[PDB]
Amino acid sequence: KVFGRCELAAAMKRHGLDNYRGYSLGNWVCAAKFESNFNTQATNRNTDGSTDYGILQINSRWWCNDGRTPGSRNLCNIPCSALLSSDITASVNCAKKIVSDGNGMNAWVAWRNRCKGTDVQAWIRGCRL
Ligand code: NA
Repeated sequence: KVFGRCELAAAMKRHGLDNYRGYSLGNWVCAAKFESNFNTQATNRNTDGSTDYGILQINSRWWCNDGRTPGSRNLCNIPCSALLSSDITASVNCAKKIVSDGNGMNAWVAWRNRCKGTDVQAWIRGCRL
């Protein structure tokens, strides 16, 4: 599923991501924009052989099981395929664990490079929330 900007902001808010670990909703929408272009089916293979999955490009090295990332963990206790669902519940629940891990949203290199310190409120401007 390719979400609309305000459609994804509403889904993230409903699942309690708005101001989670102090990150305003526009931070999460900005991260999803540059990670996946709001596409739940987005995948990216990393040089290390891990894979990033879903709207927030969650990586198989730590967070999900894909059966093909040697030495990896599955700290969200999910198959990585769950991160490609039209239902963002698995992505949101796993993102909460990631952002709680110590480095906040710096875990998402695209958030650090393209969202951090920008006017992230523009990502929810005009959304009925
Ligand atoms: Na894994």
